[PDB]
Order: sequence, then structure tokens, then C-alpha cells
Amino acid sequence: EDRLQAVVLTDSYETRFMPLTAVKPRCLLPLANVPLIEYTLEFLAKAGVHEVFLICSSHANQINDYIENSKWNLPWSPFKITTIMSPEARCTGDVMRDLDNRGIITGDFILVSGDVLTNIDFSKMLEFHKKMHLQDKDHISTMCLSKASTYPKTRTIEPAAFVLDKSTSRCIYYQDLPLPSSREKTSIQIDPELLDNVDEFVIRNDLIDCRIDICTSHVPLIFQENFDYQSLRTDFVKGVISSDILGKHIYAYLTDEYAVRVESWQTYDTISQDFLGRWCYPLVLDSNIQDDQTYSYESRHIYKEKDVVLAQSCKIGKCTAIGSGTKIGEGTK
Amino acid sequence: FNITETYLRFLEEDTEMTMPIAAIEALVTLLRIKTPETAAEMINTIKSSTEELIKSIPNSVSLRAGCDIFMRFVLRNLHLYGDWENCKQHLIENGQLFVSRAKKSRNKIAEIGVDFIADDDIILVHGYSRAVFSLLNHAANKFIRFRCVVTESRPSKQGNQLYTLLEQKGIPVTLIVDSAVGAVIDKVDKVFVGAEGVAESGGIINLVGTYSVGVLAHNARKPFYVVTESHKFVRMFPLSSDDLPMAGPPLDFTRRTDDLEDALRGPTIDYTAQEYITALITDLGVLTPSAVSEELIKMWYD
Repeated sequence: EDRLQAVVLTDSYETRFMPLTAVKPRCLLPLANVPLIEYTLEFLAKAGVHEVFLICSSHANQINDYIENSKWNLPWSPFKITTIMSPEARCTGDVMRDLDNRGIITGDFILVSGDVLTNIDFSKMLEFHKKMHLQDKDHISTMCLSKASTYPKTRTIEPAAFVLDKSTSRCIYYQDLPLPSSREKTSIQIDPELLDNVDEFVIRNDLIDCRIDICTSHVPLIFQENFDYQSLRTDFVKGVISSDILGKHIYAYLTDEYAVRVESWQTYDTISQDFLGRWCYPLVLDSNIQDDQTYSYESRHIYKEKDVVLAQSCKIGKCTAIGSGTKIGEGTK
Repeated sequence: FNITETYLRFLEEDTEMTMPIAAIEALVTLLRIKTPETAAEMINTIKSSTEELIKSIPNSVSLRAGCDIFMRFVLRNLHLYGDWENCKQHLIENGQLFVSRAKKSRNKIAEIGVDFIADDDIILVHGYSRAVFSLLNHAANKFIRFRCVVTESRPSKQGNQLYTLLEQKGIPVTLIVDSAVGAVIDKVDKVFVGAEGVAESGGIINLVGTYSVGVLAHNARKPFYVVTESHKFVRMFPLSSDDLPMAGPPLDFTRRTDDLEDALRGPTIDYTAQEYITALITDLGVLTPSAVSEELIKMWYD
């Protein structure tokens, strides 16, 4: 149950943020006046990590410098940071292959794509993963899913329609749609390969992407074997479903609480807003994670750091956060 | 060797010194003439001086409090039961030392007292006490959301003076008459009052109106504040709702007049009860509920 390594897929979704990501790395950019990597690290710690592995290629020197400056570099940390340096521009298949070539993969390794910050406890999830693994020999990887805001309308980039089972919690079909953004394909597809075995068919769309994966030792080997799979969601899961290797199982964990990954700009903004509010149960800035931080809590969802100066007679609305060393004048709304 | 003259000498000074502190200094100076060695020659003379001061006193109890504190300190001093010279030297030192202390006390106040200010809280300030003003100025220094409300006081135009003082700061202010202070209940978040004398139970002697203010605060459930340093401690307890040793008039119904000569007669100094005050501000760490009484007990042991 103990001793688990972590591999974080960083510097993967560049140019997706169309204006930025050209001079400085993607993940180093602050979410709420503090870098996005830190949150991820915290999450990993919460989960249970014993060694840290980061994938860097685009502006790696800066990342290295940050690591050197960071708190985990000092000997007190249970997990040490050793970066994977690779040639410029490659897909997640290639990265996996590279990892395999090196060879650190042992047991149930954690693979996280992008940067995710969520409130849900992970120990229970791990236990579940273990128990399910103990059921049958040929079990692969875990996927994380959360209940959406009743009706989907702000989701156009990744509105995945998940056809799911209640008894085993296993995915049947994966499909992407441009339906709300462009009225060309308002569409649904179901394959008949697993109709006369599951019986309990539940068709759903309202589920948000997390992209946190708990993976067995089989996965890198699989990746090595089938080199056609460049991506991990669109081609891989579908392949697994359509019996690439016969008699195999995958997981789709269901949670009522909030869990969303960073993907675009509006989504990022929404995430930030959520963070500002009391959406995440323990994740608050006033606790101070980076140790240099001096955030304190105030009434009506207002965050104020130390050495924050605000002038008299300024009417404020709802949910505001101010960073350290600020000088604000008069007559501001 | 005179004390009334010394007292007189401090009128246009202050702001930098402190009347009771000055008085204490004067007392110390008097002491270091007639030898602190001979207790019969000295203590009696000190007592006589105090009596003289009392006789010359118009409307002040704080000087008396100071002098008795000094006496107590002196008494404490000789508990070493050793040589009679070192103690004397220490006593001599302890006058300018007291003056020095005030600054340190102020400094202590200006670091713990700045934690009290909350986001968008309107403050009413009553009474001419230096400490409160210092706290205000040092809060401005800290840069905290705050507002100032001035009350129109009438002993010899004090409220106006206070307002003027505030002005030379740069804080927006509005003056309210002592009759009109009752209506202001929701806008002002915290009620702040300076003190001229702290009694046994925790009762406050000050100026033209405090008890009424306290009552109002109680009615509105708004927190009442007492701001002081550490020298205004009297071993006294009032008999009625409001009673004090006064040189002025205690409610005098003036005789039949036509040209108007005497009419300005009535209460000038007021007393407030222990129940009304929610928080006490002093330099001696942080103390509020009934610490003054304990301090008194420690001092007098009687």
C-alpha cells in the first residue's frame, strides 16, 4: 500500500494558451499570485508520494532554477525532485517510451496530466483501486470523474459523453463534440461490443475532466507495444474498450464533490473563482503553503495579505483578494 | 521647596510631556533635597506638600493618585533591608526614569493596540487624552481602514480643539453635538473614551459626559473602550451613581436674576460603572476585566 512514485506530465499543453507560453514555462505561471506547480505538489503530498518526477523540455533551465529554489530541494522532504530532460516537441506516447527506456516504474505509479487542484481525499480512492485490482489479474488504470453543474453549457472543448455502468464503474464509450459552439455535429455514438455483457446501460454527458491517473506496471509496457497511441484519452481508452488486449478492466471513479482540471482561459477563471469561494474544503490561501506567504481571512470572502494598503472610501462588492505590498488610491469600485 | 509653582509652570507645554509625569518629577526633585535617609524629616514634608497641592487643586484627582503611587513605590524600595545609600540612589534615579518609562509604555501600546482595527470600522473618540490620540495617529501610520468622529465637548472648547488636531492629520471628520450622539448607533462600530482616573472596580473618572455615553453603548450593544497609560490609579470607590471631591458646584439652583450673572452651574466631571466597559487598553501587557483591583491589592496590601 505504501511507497508510491509520481510522474507529472508538465509542459504539454503549450500554444493552447494562445497569447502566453513562449518565453516562460506553462506551469510556473501563478494561479492566485502563487505558481500552479505548488498546488499540484501539495495535492501529490496529500495523496501519498515518495519520489517526484517532472517532464520538462520547453524552458527547462528556469524550471530547474525554480526546483532549486523550492522547499522540496532541502533534505526534510519525503520526496526528491529529479527532472526528465528530453528533445523538443513530442507526444505522450513518446514521453512514455522515453520513461520506459530509463526504467524507474514500480508497482502502482501515479501519472498526472496537466495541473489539478481538488479537495477530495485520495486514500479511500487508493484503497478502492487496490481492492478492484485484487479482484482480477488484468486490471489497468484509474480515471477520475465528478458530477457537473446539472446542465452542460460552458463546456465546448471537452464535453465527453460517458456511457457508464453502476455495478463495476467502467467506461463503455468516449466521444468529443463541438455541438454547443458550432451546430454541425449534435451527435451520439454507441458501439455494440459490450451490449450483451453489461446490461445496465446509463448514458451520461454531465461529467467534468480531471485527468489524474493511478496506473499499474502494465501501462508503460502497453505503450511500448502499441506505438500508434500518441494520446491517452481519445485513442487509448477506445482501444482498450474495443479489445486490443482481450479480457481487461479500467476504472471510472464517481465523486459528488468538486474536481476540475485546468484547460483553457474561461475555465481557469472559473477555477480561480471557486478557489476564492469556499468550494474546496481545506484549500485556502490563509493557511500559507509557500512559507513566504502571509495571507489572512476577512469577512464577505475577502483575502488580505500582510503589508496591504487600501485608502479610505472605496466601496467593494463580493470576493476580492489582494497581494502583499499593494498601494490603492481613492474612489475605486 | 515649592511644588505649586512647578505645577503652574506646565500649562502651554505638554503634548511632549505629561502633567502627572511632570508632577511626579517635581515630587522626586523635592525628595532629593531633605534627605531620603531620615524618614521623619522627609515623609512628613512630602505629606505636607501633597496637602498643599490638594489645597491648590481645582478639578483634578490624578495628581493625588500619582503622588500616592510614588509614595507606595518609595515604601516598597526599602524592602531590601541592606545599606541605606544604594536605595537612596535608586530613589533619586527614579524620577527622570519615570519620565523615560512613558515613552516605552507608548511604544508598547503602539504595537499591540494596532491589532484591534477591523475592515471598514467607524470610530468615535471622546475626551482629551494623549494616549488615545497617539493610538489613532499610529493606526494611521499602520495604514488601516478607519474613520474618525468628533464630539462637541464643552469645558473650555475641547471638542473643537480635538477636531482641529485631527485636521492636521488628513483624516475626514464630522462634528456631532453631545445631545445628538444618541442617534448615531449603527454607523459607528466602536466607542472609544479616554480616562483621567481608574478606580477600584474599573470605574472611570473623566470629563463633561461619559456615563450617558456608556449607557447609550449598553442600549445599542456597541463595544465601549477605555484608553490609558499606567499612572492613573486611585484607591477610591464612589458612593452614588456620580460623586467626586469637587471645588465647583454640585447642582446649584441659582437665585432670581434678570441681567444674567450666574447660571453656568452643575456637574462637570462624571463617573461610569464597571458593567458598561467591554475592553480596557493599557501598556501592562493585555488586561481588561478586574485587573486594576488586583494591581491595587498588590500595591497597598491593606
